[PDB]
Amino acid sequence: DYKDDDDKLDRADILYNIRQTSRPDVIPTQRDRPVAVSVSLKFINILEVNEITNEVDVVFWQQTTWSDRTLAWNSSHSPDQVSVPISSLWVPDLAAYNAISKPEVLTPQLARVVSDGEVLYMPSIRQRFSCDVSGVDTESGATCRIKIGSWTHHSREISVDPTTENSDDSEYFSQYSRFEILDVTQKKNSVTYSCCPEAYEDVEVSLNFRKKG
Amino acid sequence: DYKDDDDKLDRADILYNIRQTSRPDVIPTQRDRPVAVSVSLKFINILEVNEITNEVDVVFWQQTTWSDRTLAWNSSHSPDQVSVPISSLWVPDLAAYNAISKPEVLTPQLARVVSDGEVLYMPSIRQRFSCDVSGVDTESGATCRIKIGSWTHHSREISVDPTTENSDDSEYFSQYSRFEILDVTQKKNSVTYSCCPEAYEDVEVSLNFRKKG
Amino acid sequence: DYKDDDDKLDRADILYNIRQTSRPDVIPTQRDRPVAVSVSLKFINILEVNEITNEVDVVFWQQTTWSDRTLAWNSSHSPDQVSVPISSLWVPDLAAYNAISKPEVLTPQLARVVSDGEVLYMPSIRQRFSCDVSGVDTESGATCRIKIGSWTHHSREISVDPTTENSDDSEYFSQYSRFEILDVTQKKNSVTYSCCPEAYEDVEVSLNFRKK
Amino acid sequence: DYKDDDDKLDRADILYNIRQTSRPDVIPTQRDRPVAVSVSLKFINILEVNEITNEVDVVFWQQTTWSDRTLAWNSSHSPDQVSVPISSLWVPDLAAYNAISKPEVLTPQLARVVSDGEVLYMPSIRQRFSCDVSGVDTESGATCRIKIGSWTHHSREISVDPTTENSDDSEYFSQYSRFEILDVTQKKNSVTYSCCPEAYEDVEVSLNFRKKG
Amino acid sequence: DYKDDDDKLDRADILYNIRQTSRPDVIPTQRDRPVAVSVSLKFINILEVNEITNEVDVVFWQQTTWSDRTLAWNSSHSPDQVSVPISSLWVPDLAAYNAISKPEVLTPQLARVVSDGEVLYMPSIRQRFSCDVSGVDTESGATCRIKIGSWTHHSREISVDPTTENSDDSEYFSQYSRFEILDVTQKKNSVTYSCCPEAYEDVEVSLNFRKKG
Ligand SMILES: Nc1nc(-c2ccc(O)cc2)cc(N(Cc2ccccn2)Cc2ccccn2)n1
Ligand SMILES: Nc1nc(-c2ccc(O)cc2)cc(N(Cc2ccccn2)Cc2ccccn2)n1
Ligand SMILES: Nc1nc(-c2ccc(O)cc2)cc(N(Cc2ccccn2)Cc2ccccn2)n1
Ligand SMILES: Nc1nc(-c2ccc(O)cc2)cc(N(Cc2ccccn2)Cc2ccccn2)n1
Ligand SMILES: Nc1nc(-c2ccc(O)cc2)cc(N(Cc2ccccn2)Cc2ccccn2)n1
Ligand SMILES: *[C@@H]1O[C@H](CO)[C@@H](O)[C@H](O)[C@H]1NC(C)=O
Ligand SMILES: *[C@@H]1O[C@H](CO)[C@@H](O)[C@H](O)[C@H]1NC(C)=O
Ligand SMILES: *[C@@H]1O[C@H](CO)[C@@H](O)[C@H](O)[C@H]1NC(C)=O
Ligand SMILES: *[C@@H]1O[C@H](CO)[C@@H](O)[C@H](O)[C@H]1NC(C)=O
Ligand SMILES: *[C@@H]1O[C@H](CO)[C@@H](O)[C@H](O)[C@H]1NC(C)=O
Repeated sequence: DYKDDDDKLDRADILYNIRQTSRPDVIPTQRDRPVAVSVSLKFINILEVNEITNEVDVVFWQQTTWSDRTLAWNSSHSPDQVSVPISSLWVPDLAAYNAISKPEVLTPQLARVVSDGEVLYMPSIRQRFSCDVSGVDTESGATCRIKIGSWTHHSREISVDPTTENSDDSEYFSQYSRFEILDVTQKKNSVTYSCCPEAYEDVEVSLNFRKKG
Repeated sequence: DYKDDDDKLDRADILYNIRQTSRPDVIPTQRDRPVAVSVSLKFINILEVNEITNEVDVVFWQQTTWSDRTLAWNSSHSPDQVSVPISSLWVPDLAAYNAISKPEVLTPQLARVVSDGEVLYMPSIRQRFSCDVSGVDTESGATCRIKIGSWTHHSREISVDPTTENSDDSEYFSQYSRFEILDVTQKKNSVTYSCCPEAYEDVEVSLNFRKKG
Repeated sequence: DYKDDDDKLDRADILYNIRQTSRPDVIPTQRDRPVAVSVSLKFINILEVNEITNEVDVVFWQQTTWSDRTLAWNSSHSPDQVSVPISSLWVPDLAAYNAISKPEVLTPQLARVVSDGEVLYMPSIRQRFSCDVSGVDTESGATCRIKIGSWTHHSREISVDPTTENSDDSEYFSQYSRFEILDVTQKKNSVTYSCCPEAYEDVEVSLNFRKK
Repeated sequence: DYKDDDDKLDRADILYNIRQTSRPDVIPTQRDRPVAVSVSLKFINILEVNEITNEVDVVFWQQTTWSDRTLAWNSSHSPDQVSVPISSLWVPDLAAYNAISKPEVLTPQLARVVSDGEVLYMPSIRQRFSCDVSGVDTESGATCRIKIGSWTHHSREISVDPTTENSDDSEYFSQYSRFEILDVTQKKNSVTYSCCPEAYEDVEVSLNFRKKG
Repeated sequence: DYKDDDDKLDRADILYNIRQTSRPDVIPTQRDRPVAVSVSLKFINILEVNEITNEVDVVFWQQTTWSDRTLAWNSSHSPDQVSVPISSLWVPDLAAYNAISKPEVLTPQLARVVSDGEVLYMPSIRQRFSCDVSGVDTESGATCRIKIGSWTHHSREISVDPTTENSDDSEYFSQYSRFEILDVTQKKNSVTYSCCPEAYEDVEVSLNFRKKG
């Protein structure tokens, strides 16, 4: 009930309920099924690209959501949603497999827990990757391939599900960038290695971009 | 009253009361209305500026207020205000939407709590932004916009409001800066996304400045 | 039982068990024998190189395993493995003896504990080293040696066992790098000092690489 | 009693007593008057100077004292002083008002507590400032001024006093700097703002220096 | 004895005894005499040398030992040594008096505690220094002096004593550095200031090095 959203004690009790139920270190696997983690990046900017090193700086909003039904409550007469520090929640152990720098999180480390058990988490992140930035000054542009998946959970435990959607890019990418976006695709992928046969699901995010002009 | 300001025991007890009552993770919505958060940036210095890449590096005192009547106390014969570590208080989850570096806090992380429940928090912050830097070498100057709002609380839950609409920050801006501030305007602004319909309020700050001839 | 892998309560119970049993600060020596730690670096990228100062800046996945049998459980009808924050576990105090920068860990700091007591830990690390960069612009390439071993545990306490394989890390190394890996090999070595006769085992990693 | 300094049990007991009595978050006012804080900067090095940007990068020892006579003990047969982590103590919430970078503390964060309740704190700090570097390469030199005061406590609560008005920091400043110090002067003022009537005290440090030749 | 070194229960009990007994914030003075701290820097690399600014950036292993007999135990049929997190131990508050950057620790922060109560601690540290760099390009090389001592403990509480006085660090220094070490000498030194009477002991490390030709 949105009318009850600003009931302070209601919010405090939901938070208390969330923290009691939450097992921040245990994957929330409903029904003997992998946790489905939906992710999609919204690029905000492309910063220091170096063609002498093949490195780029990106800023993106990591739209991330999953379900934990044990967190659900009755919101007939209480807030529909509250904000919760992620230290009180299980959060998927996502990583950019091919990153070359730490994720620099630029935003308050809070998620939204919806009364149905849905969790929404969208950090703004600056991070460096190794990219093919050779044709960045040409009309065909450059490509970054960013791969994001669970660092330690294989596909029986965590499933990673991407959403490619370029229509709303305009709402996100800075208009003052040295660069423009030709194309973003975010595709579901599976990773295996010679040593280790189990499949790890990831989103492969392809950023095709070039200098304006 | 200010005759009792330096009563050590009083301050200690006020701090104790604040801590017992304070819920650092719950928005202090009094009645059933959004928390009104007032924000005003006083710019202190423009350190670096890149016209080619449209980035700025600035220092600013972020004057921040809101009130939590539950923290209030009768101060006829006690301190009117004390200093409180913000780890003991709720603070709004503000983020600069077009920031490209972590805000670097340069000051003790303390807030002032007033006996009427008003909270004042003014961190000195250094941070980088993507904004319009063109015109910096002209008489008219560049106009750089900085949008700041709550990261996770929509307008039903938090309202952001600019304190001052203008100023030049002459009481604040360094006289030794290679730049000079022409004007600073602060404006209420609203943001929505086509994925997510609820409105998030923000203050949009416009910094009109230029290089010294 | 992999069919039980997703039994949430099972997982939570395993984790609680692991935490009750685990001594994060004590080496898990079994049968009064040294802890065998297998290490394996998989290079992700080589970022910058200075032939004048003999420095390299690299990113690598450090494949690390060891056993702690006291953590073992019967998985007849429960998960085969769980993820565990390494703050809850003993991890070997490994260091690169020729690092000239701090190990910048890029990944979530978790290990896998397997029901037989096996622990797998694989941080992605960016770090700078001092090593031989001569020949980086020749077709033989440079050969940069990186030495990693325990910082405080001598060889009767921790033994380091380099493993397979011999490869150019093709499944791992970025194709977008300005460098190519010719070869990566690993070798067991030992270190002693005239102040300190006890032997410290290390893996010696030889990175043979050149500029494109 | 200096004969008793190395009595371990005594030291431990003193530290226990200090921690039991200490209120790290409460200003140690005595007799309902402002905490008197003595501050003095001993400059060690001037690293980088930029006359275009008016920035300096310096290293100094911040000599800092104040009294909390509640920490005092009878040292007739016990150590005169002990070292205490400052997290176990109240420390003034000092900040450089014209700092453009975080204070980098280079030394163990320890204070000395004296049996008479005197507290001595001296971090080595490297920090960048916005100040006057006009004339760095003249024989008269540049006079860079730094203001340091409490961030959240007005003059009725904390008073900040320079210690020795003038020296040339002979026993401190690196003989290997490419700059030389002509004079350092430290004087009281106060700062007020039209928004905020109450007065904040600070020490204003004037650093007169030039490049050697 | 070493045949019991891998007795896990024993190690655990030793670590438990050490933690029960240890006072990490109190100097381990025995016999009411100053704590004897032995220090020697083994240099690993000389990364950067600046002759215009007289700065030096090095990596060294700070070999450090002292004794706390209260930690001792009977090792007839138990381990002779264990590794201990330095957070559980008292460590001397050492600082480089001419450091201009924070000591960056590159190694696990663990010490060895021997059953006779000796403590060994050897962090690899990367740090920057202001020191005399003139002559680095000559045959005689540069002699860069580094002074390390307790930050808050004077001569009656802590005595710093150089271990080896002369070495070329040939077992430690990288063969791959562009510099080479002619000699490393370490001398006991003492330091006082006009403001403050009592003496502070330190080790003067003279690093005589030059560019390879
Ligand atoms: N553009 C946008 N996208 C999402 C989102 C999130 C998850 C997802 O799977 C898909 C979309 C959420 C979202 N907001 C809410 C929210 C929730 C949590 C953290 C942060 N924010 C609103 C919002 C407005 C303004 C600034 C930041 N967030 N805004
Ligand atoms: N110029 C100025 N503005 C404010 C202020 C704060 C919040 C707000 O909404 C509007 C104005 C407070 C303020 N001071 C007090 C205070 C209080 C809290 C934290 C920090 N400081 C005085 C002050 C002087 C000098 C250095 C820092 N603070 N000074
Ligand atoms: N290539 C690879 N190697 C290993 C590995 C680990 C230890 C060892 O001794 C040898 C090899 C494990 C491993 N994964 C599992 C795991 C486990 C623990 C932490 C992290 N990851 C799968 C995996 C795929 C992709 C991204 C991260 N992990 N992948
Ligand atoms: N030159 C100097 N000045 C002071 C000092 C401090 C406060 C003050 O108001 C005036 C002078 C203290 C002091 N030492 C003692 C002390 C005490 C506490 C922390 C740190 N140090 C001795 C000392 C020697 C050498 C390296 C560091 N300290 N040395
Ligand atoms: N060369 C060397 N010197 C020392 C040492 C230590 C203290 C001292 O006063 C003098 C010398 C100890 C030492 N090791 C053991 C130890 C113990 C503790 C921490 C770290 N290391 C062996 C060792 C081998 C290899 C890599 C690191 N340590 N190695
Ligand atoms: C809780 O939800 C149930 C399910 O619709 C409903 O029957 C009940 O009235 C709700 N509780 C209230 C409104 O207090
Ligand atoms: C509290 O109530 C009023 C102030 O609103 C005042 O008249 C009264 O004396 C106060 N009592 C106290 C401070 O104990
Ligand atoms: C555990 O393992 C034993 C054999 O080691 C097996 O017989 C028993 O059924 C198992 N118990 C469980 C899974 O509870
Ligand atoms: C402190 O103790 C000594 C003896 O223990 C005594 O002589 C002295 O008077 C005491 N001082 C006070 C203030 O009690
Ligand atoms: C204690 O030490 C003595 C001699 O050092 C030895 O005989 C005895 O066995 C030891 N007792 C233990 C380790 O319990």
